[PDB]
Amino acid sequence: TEDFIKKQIEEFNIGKRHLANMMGEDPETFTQEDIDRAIAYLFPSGLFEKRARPVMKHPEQIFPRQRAIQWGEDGRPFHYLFYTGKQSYYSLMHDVYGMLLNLEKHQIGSRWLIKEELEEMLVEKLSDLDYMQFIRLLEKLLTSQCGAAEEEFVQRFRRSVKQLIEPVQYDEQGMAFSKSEGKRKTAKAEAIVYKHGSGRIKVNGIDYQLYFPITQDREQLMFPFHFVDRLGKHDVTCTVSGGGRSAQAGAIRLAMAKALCSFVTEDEVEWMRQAGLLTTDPRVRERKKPGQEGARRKFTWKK
Amino acid sequence: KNRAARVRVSKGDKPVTYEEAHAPHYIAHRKGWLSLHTGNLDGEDHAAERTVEDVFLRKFMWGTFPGCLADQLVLKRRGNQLEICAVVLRQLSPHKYYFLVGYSETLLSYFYKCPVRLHLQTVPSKVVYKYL
Amino acid sequence: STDFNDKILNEPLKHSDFFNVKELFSVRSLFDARVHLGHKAGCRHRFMEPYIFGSRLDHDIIDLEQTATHLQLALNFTAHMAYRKGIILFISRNRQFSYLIENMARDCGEYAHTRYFRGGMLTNARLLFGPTVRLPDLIIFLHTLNNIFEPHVAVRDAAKMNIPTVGIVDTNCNPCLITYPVPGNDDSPLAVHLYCRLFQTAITRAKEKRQQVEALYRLQ
Amino acid sequence: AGSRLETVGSIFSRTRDLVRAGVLKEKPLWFDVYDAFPPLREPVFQRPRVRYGKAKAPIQDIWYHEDRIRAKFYSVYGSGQRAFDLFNPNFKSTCQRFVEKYTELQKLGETDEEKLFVETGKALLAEGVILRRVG
RNA sequence: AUAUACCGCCAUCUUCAGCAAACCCUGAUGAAGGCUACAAAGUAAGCGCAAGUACCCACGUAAAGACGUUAGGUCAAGGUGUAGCCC
Ligand SMILES: [Mg+2]
Ligand SMILES: [Mg+2]
Ligand SMILES: [Mg+2]
Ligand SMILES: [Mg+2]
Ligand SMILES: [Mg+2]
Ligand SMILES: [Mg+2]
Ligand SMILES: [Mg+2]
Repeated sequence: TEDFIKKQIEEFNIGKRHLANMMGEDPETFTQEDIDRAIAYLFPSGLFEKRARPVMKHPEQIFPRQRAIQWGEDGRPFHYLFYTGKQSYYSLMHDVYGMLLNLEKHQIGSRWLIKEELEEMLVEKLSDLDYMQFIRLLEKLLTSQCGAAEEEFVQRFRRSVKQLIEPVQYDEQGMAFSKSEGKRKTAKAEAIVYKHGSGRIKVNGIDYQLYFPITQDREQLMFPFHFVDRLGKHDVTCTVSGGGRSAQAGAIRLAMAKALCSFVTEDEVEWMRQAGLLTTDPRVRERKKPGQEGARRKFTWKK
Repeated sequence: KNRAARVRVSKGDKPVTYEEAHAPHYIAHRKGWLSLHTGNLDGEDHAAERTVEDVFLRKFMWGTFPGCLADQLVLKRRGNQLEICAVVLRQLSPHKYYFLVGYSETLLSYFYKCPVRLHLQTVPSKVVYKYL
Repeated sequence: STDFNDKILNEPLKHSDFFNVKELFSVRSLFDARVHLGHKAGCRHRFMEPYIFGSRLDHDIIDLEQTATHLQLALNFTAHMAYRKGIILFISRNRQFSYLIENMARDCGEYAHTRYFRGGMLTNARLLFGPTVRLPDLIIFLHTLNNIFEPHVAVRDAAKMNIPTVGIVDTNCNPCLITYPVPGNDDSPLAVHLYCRLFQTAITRAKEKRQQVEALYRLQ
Repeated sequence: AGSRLETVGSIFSRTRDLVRAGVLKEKPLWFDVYDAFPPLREPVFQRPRVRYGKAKAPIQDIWYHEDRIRAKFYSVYGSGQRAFDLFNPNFKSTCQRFVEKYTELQKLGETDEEKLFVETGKALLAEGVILRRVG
């Protein structure tokens, strides 16, 4: 109730002052971030679920929005649509319909809030079909040449919704290069690509044709440079650890592509991304499960 | 159907504390551990001894504060100090609470050769997290 | 308290037309609004025959004399309830007039339910709304039929809960359980507008007269 | 504890009976108004029936003497080109003008139906009405 | 000895999404049934699903998976009701 929440707010203010005193910080400039940090320090909980951890928040954030009593002492409800049982939702629908009637008489930046958001706004429980009806009505309003007078209302229900080029560094000898990293399965590769070079690729201090005697791996190394038409234009020094030959080749390919992004134009970078040369392959070995032969293989069924 | 440490649903008249309300798979996710010691860390020893001591302590406290424990004990081990944080009920007389606190501290200290403290937190009635 | 109630609540009950609702309409106004047009003779309801003047080329004609008498009674009842400060709830499932009826309710200070009548709004009211909720003291049906040409379940529920019901009953309606039936045309916008205006005017007159009488009594 | 037997008596009768019995301690707000100004019929639930034998609905078709003249006019000349304006309460169609002229001619003391019809047609032509026969 | 008395831990449908107390209504107040979104009697706390969480993402896999079915398995994990032996 309101009196309960008021008492809780008083308790929170007193406790916030106490916590500020405990941590030695200024009570006046003690913010919610400071309170959260202090509580996390004083009551360390490793529980994975953040909600299960200790919390000392404002009562407004803690307690759910309680709908106030909807009638007075005389018993008469306040809203003329009270007996619908969904007074807020139907009031909103009625207002939208009135706006649509007035409009009919006279004449990639945002989305529609979810049913949960609409329920939170209306402090009422809605249904999927009710939400769809309301969204259809709002869409009709949007299409019906809604001006500022209508757009100000409509926007209350709107919710707003490229590779990161590395900086080019310089070695001691003044040569420009770019450093990047990429992981494939268990293989991690750190690749340094120089702006100018004769196409040499030294992996772990070894020439690439020696490190990767497999034509498939050499082709994977080739794929990024060949794509952007820069074969023989760049020198590469790569260090790859972990995984097998193919995982290492893929990781080095990703690292080289990311490093070369610093030296290719933005259109070329986008083309590489579209070709999939900058995506980190998330496919990793799937854990074996108990009671079955492998990740998906099941034991031979015995009818 | 999994049965381990789950209080099965009922008509809504069964009160359950936070510990009971949560199934095993919520340990380290929504509920902590009722006994904290270094026995189970990597490279540490005496896990079996700590477990046996914990079991005996739980039984002994349950039988020594009958009908008083409002929730599971918490056994903390710091160095050789053993701290038993027990939530109890405000039914037994404070004289008997003090007598039993002193008794348990002394007896457990002599039995396990370690300083034992027993911290009682009293509540009017068992705290109900939800009604199952 | 005793004298206050005696002179406020029971004083208007001593007059045939305390709020003067008869002036709000005439048979000519109802005719001009087309209150006298019913459905085809095939859609006719057996209990609406007493109010049907005849059948003009298979189209029923509602006796506007009976409509005038019934409308007098219904408006007087509504005025007295509004004077007594009862809750008046306007029910209508005609989507063509949902907006109008809601606006009339808001303007006259009373309540409206023009939406899908969920089961139990009246019979299960204590559980749905709250144990202390106050149910409507009068229900005014601008369309006693739902959207499948069956009687509004609110009619049956209001009869169950002992809430008097004023109701516009067309020639295909069932006036058996409506306390104050007003035989008339509930499908013409003109007729519906006339009904809304009449009830709004009667309720506003009743409320303002209640305030005036209270002021007269309390100033002396 | 108002009785929820909407099929047994009317709300007024049930409320009155419960108040008499003492189940209802206080009369509901509307009881005094109802008792003062009751409806023309006590609202008692009645189950509807379908007429089966020789019973027929007492609704009588609304006919007037001028309906014969109207039918003859529409059969002889058709609807016409002057569209009805049903919004105007005093609107008069070509058929209605013909009916009025026929009625006054009958008042003049002519009985022959065909003679009245032809005379009315000629009179309307003189007045300036383009009575176009359908055949 | 009794899993055909059980607690305890589980298999199974479940590679499901339903189980639902408390009310209301319909059926002439029978067992029973309760939906149509341009809506026509259902409202529903709670449990589950979902969500949240672990692992490498918001994917995937784990985990979870209610009420019930098979007197399903286990008296041989232990405890335990009943019954039985005590040179
Ligand atoms: Mg399982
Ligand atoms: Mg109608
Ligand atoms: Mg079994
Ligand atoms: Mg699983
Ligand atoms: Mg889940
Ligand atoms: Mg068996
Ligand atoms: Mg067996």
